[PDB]
Amino acid sequence: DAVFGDRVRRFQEFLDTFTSYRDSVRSIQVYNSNNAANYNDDNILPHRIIISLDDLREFDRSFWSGILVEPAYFIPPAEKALTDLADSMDDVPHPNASAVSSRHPWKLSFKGSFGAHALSPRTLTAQHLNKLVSVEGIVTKTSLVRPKLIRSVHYAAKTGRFHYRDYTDATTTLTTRIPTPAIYPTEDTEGNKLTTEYGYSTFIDHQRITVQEMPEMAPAGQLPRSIDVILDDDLVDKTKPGDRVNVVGVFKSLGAGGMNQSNSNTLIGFKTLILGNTVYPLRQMLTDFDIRNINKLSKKKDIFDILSQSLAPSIYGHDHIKKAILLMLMGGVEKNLENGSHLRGDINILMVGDPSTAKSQLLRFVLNTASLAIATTGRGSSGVGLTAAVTTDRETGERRLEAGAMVLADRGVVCIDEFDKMTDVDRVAIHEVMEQQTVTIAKAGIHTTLNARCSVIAAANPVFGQYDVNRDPHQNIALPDSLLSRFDLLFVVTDDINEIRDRSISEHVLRTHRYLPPGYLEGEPVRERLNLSLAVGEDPKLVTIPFLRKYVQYAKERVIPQLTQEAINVIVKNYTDLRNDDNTKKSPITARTLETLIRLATAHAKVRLSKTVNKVDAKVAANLLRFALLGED
Amino acid sequence: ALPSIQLPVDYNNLFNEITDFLVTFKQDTEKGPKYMAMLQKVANRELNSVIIDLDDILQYQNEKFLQGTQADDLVSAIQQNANHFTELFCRAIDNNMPLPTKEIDYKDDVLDVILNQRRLRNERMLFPPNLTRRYFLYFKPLSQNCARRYRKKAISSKPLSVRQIKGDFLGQLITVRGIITRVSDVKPAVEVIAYTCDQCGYEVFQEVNSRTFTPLSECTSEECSQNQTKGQLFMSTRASKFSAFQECKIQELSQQVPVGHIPRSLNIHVNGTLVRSLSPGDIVDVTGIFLPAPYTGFKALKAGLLTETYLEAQFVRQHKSLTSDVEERVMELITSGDVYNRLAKSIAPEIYGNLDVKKALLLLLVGGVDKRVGDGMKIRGDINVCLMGDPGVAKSQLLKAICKISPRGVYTTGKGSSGVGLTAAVMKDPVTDEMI
Ligand SMILES: Nc1ncnc2c1ncn2[C@@H]1O[C@H](COP(=O)(O)OP(=O)(O)OP(=O)(O)O)[C@@H](O)[C@H]1O
Ligand SMILES: Nc1ncnc2c1ncn2[C@@H]1O[C@H](COP(=O)(O)OP(=O)(O)OP(=O)(O)O)[C@@H](O)[C@H]1O
Ligand SMILES: [Mg+2]
Ligand SMILES: [Mg+2]
Ligand SMILES: [Zn+2]
Repeated sequence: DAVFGDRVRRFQEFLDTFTSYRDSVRSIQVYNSNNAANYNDDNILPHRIIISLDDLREFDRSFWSGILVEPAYFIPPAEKALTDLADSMDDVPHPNASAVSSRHPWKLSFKGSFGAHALSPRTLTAQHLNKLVSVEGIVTKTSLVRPKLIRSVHYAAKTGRFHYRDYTDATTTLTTRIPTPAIYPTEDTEGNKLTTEYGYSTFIDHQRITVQEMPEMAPAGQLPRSIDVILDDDLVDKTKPGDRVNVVGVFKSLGAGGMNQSNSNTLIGFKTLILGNTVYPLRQMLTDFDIRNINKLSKKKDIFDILSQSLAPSIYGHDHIKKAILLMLMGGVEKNLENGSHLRGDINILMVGDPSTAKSQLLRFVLNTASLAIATTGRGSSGVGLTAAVTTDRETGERRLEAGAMVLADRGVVCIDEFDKMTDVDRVAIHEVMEQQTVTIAKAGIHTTLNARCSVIAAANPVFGQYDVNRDPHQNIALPDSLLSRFDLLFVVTDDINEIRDRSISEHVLRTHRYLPPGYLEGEPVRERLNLSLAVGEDPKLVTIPFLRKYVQYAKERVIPQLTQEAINVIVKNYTDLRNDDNTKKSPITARTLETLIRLATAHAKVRLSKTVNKVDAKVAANLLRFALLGED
Repeated sequence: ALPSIQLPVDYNNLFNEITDFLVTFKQDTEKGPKYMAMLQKVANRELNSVIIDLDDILQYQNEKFLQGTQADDLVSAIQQNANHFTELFCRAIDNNMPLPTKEIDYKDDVLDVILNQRRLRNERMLFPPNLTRRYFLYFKPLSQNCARRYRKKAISSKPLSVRQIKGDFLGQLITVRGIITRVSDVKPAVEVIAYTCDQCGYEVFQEVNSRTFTPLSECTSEECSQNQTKGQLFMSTRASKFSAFQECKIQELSQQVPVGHIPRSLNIHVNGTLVRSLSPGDIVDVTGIFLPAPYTGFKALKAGLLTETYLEAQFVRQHKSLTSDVEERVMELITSGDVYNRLAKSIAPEIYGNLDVKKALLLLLVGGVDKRVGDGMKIRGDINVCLMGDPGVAKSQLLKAICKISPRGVYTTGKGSSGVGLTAAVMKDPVTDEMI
């Protein structure tokens, strides 16, 4: 009534006080308008802006406090004012055939500092209901996208006029209203037959996601907790399972909560939900300074050595394995070939070695430094847990598929630990993914082929406790030959007792164990708790890790080298020399070694930020594979 | 009650323009109207389907623009809403149906006998028109070539995917590209139901416009108005009109799925002569109307305002013998010479070597004599070829390649799936839960 109009006036004043929002409205409007005029087209921007809570805090403390504390009485007044401003801006007429019926009202999004309203799915209780909150977590489950009716239009014969009926739901609006039965009117007020006219009605896409707490922040002895978020309109399909997200929305109650005709019970409570306003991913955009630095650092001669050594500075030695990991990070170029085939561009590495040889501390580093990485353990995994699982969608009722570890890491890496301890029934599935890079599901009436293009790095142990040099290589490794053929580089690492090596490595380890984080006193235990302050503002030389991430991203997305003849000449001579020799290698040499040389050469070419494969790339690939197969170093 | 809104579209002028377009339209390139020719063809019990082209409608609009008189952009009205224009066009066809010009040929048509028997008793001593109809009306999507010829852009024929189908496209005419995975059998769906009434008046007709209905079972004729309890209605199948119905599922192609996601699926309903146009395993481009399903019955309450959806199909565009031509192809290949070596060599030209293996695969491709000896003896002509050898010798390209040559072939692999010996007699098919 009066309060609604007063708040509309307040927000209207706020809008012309700061001119940025008015300019963004015009930019979106002109973009959408002149896009439709391009008949010879080469797509549509949604009606949603992002305002900062901070600026509103200086403008009007009362309105900011109302939005943060009582959103359900201050957001709808703001949306009407934004719609009015947007309607005022659009001077050009749009006599469209059916856009007159559906207005697509403008909505709002928020950013800035939330103070005490930044929480997690665990610290959210009944004290935060009907409040604007932001929750950080990991997406686990998503529902199928369905259309929902918002307004129905009917045509009346013998009169020629139209009649519309509006529908509302608890999840649709922020205010509780009288419910609607969602049944189309059939009789006019005068009794004339009504015909439903699809194409003038309004439907909106609806989705439900589940956000779980980060497992690293959970208390001792407790399992992580999860919450449900509802997305609508233009927020649909902006998240996938496994993603790390931050969702800003209104925490809301729903239902009757067992205080009704049903029997009295202590086990019945209310249901809680979040109507998300905004979603933020917790792709690093690069400026011209960063790109210029990358191009300047590319021209240095010893760039490969620096890049490889920058990996895991807390590991002493293992230079060649660290080079192989870097070559994994910058994968090869995939070739699509006739007969529906593709040559894989991924590099797969296996490490077999003695106990306590820093095999498992490199997989953990790859988990952190890479863009996408999935961790797996041999004994705690199953075949149905790696490829896909048949489940049900509670909200709609169909039967669907849920992704597994391999398919969730498409265009990523999978790090498997204790690979030899995996059961045989489990080990067949990974075989297919390593060969075809596709999963075939033919269960419960769901016949589908799923794409899985991932790089595999694995660590295992020999049959006995330690590697034996007096026995043949195949006796030492329990893995079958078919599985072993699918790895590009097999590294056998051994711990040998030598006084100088021990003196150096012990010094390095003792130096590492004496590190104090900044801002901590001696003897002060590390407080890895953050004190519930999740965030302050809601949205020889070595190189730093973020710079390496930028370098890897830029190389993967900007250069695609092509093979040359003079590199092929080196590759063929290396292959012919390696094949025809009496040296006893730890792995047999076959016709698939040539493809490994090609892939390593392509990766080294990408490292140099060049569009051609040179002779030096072939030499580096040859040296790496000679070290891997022979140990001639 | 129900508020009222003003919309630009008026159906009276649209109906006038449809009537004008049916009569006036001529193919500019038989002479005369294009569609009154095929209507006369229909009237002779020969054509079972009527297909309208929106390119032709644009041609009529362009003719009117040449005259300069205003039009109602019928092509845009069809695209924005198409469930009502089907009935409008059906009425327009019914109004201007030509007379049977030749070969009336009434032989044993049960509906014809019923209708003819009605005339004598009705005249000596108003039914739903759809009962007398036989033709089926389908629309044809726009063409980019004609569009680019007259600009105006195009939306109905753009090859969208299952995933790009949002809720804003409901009630429009669109096209979807995908692969057909499942197709069901053809079953009859009722359109007009006729009830016979204990020699009370005569049979009554009701139309059905949903997937679910209720029987009448009460005779309301003037002679049946007498008060005595007399009995309910019984359905008569012969005087009722049925239709062929089929449902299929289309799935998104692997190329169009983004990384980390699972492909979606869409449902297609086809009625009429268009039935059986799609088979499993075909990559097609299907045009139709995208409509909301009612989702009623059980589990409707939990959804509340959530609906299913489906596509009423109207057009199909599949992307991809003894004759003198093949009689001459074999002669040409004979004159080519070196048939043995060339046939063996061209098999998988990527792989270099193993030429004797390629000779043997040719002999496996052809089959030996299968002679049925008397007294029960039989001799096999099929070929059993096993290829052993060390790993990494091109073992498993050679095989796959041979599968391409012969259409009747299956590539079966290890214990990942059980298909070699899966001659099972139990099949828990979800559709009906009976063994196959
Ligand atoms: N070269 C090294 N530099 C630094 N630390 C090392 C090195 N080698 C081993 N370590 C230390 O040894 C410990 C165990 O290493 P890690 O868990 O990686 O071994 P592993 O090869 O996975 O062993 P396992 O065979 O028992 O599974 C860690 O504390 C790690 O820091
Ligand atoms: N004669 C040949 N001509 C061309 N390529 C060959 C030849 N022999 C082997 N190859 C190579 O071998 C590969 C094809 O066979 P592949 O090693 O993939 O499977 P396979 O022989 O069935 O072995 P596995 O036991 O590993 O499955 C390709 O890399 C191909 O280039
Ligand atoms: Mg370990
Ligand atoms: Mg093989
Ligand atoms: Zn009767």
